[PDB]
Amino acid sequence: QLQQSGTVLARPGASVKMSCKASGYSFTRYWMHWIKQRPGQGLEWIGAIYPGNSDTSYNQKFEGKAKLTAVTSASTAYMELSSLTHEDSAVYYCSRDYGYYFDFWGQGTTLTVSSASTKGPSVFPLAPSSKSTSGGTAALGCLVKDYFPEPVTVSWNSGALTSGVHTFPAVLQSSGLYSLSSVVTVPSSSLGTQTYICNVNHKPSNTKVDKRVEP
Amino acid sequence: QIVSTQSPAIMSASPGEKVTMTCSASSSRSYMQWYQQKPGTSPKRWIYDTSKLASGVPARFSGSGSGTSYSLTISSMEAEDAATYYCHQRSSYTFGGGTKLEIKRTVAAPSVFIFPPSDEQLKSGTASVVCLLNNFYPREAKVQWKVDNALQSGNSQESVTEQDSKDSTYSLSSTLTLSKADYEKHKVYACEVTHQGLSSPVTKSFNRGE
Repeated sequence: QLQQSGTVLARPGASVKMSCKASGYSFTRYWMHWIKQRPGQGLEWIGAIYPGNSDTSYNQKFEGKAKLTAVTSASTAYMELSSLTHEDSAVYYCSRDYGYYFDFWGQGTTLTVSSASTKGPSVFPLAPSSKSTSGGTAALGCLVKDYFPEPVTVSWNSGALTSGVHTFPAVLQSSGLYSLSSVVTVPSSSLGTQTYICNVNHKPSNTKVDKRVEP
Repeated sequence: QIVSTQSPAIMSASPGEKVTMTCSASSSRSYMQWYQQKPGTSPKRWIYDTSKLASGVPARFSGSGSGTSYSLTISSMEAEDAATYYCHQRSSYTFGGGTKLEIKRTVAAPSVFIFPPSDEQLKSGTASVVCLLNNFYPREAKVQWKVDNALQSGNSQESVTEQDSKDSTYSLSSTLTLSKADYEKHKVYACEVTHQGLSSPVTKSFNRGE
């Protein structure tokens, strides 16, 4: 098990330190690797550490920037990155080097680098419009607008509704604030008898709102 | 330092088809490995030492190659195999760009819904009009907004889902954002959709008063 750290937000110029805690195997016998993944690009190798000896191998591109340490008695490899620029916004994985393949990998830590400030979302009902009657299928949704940072969690009827739900990827507007839509498809008839509520929770703001979407 | 180039970068394939993806090593390298990643998970060990499949990798996958060209072939494409495939080499620790593999299915024309601004958004002075193209294939769809039957440019954004798991269709939303002032100057808001599975483009409209 390689349990990595939480989502990390940061301003340009700053620095960040993110852990990768290991369990099971004997931490000192295996090099720990750190790979960067940035949307629209592949996987980039940053470097590795041998915690038994602390010798390290760095990719040239990250030499002045990343630093790999390992507090051996605590089974936690670390990595700080320095002078964060917009291009370090990405997902960082640590993975164990078994020898000829990376075999385990931690879930990722997302770092967002931006000058922008936390903003909770405004939630707006996208009321059962189009085909609502003459269709047999009606679509309803919530518009989760102007929030920063990612992520937001939208769910319908406290989880009691899954079928037909399409929550779309957040898009980032000119203002550097994101917005998304969660839309659900229901049979036109249900509109008179059910109540559709979407539940939006944005934790970096501690925003939890529920919205009825009535036709 | 060894640069790996993968081709194709996107590939659609019907289940039962045979796919083959390349990863070419710029400088002759001894062993090639291959990782698979599905949306929202870490890479998984798939092929290693040019052709040994790891433990779990079903019989249909197959590494092959020497020096500068390696390949991953799937014999009978299955629906569960759609993912991005990256090849990896151990001297520079480089990886190649990925080959996303999607499943081909039959053309399915979008249902288009359109939604007017809620009142709550309007009191706060902005107006977002959403147009939804629901469950379709291929992913290529073209959505044009017209306000008082005149085309709009530069003030919409769209987001597309990743291919549905049991269905294989995409969904796309396009949002037009206006100030309340601008919204109120115009009357007919229409979403025009062009897509393969449509003999003529669907338009869906609402009129601001009505």
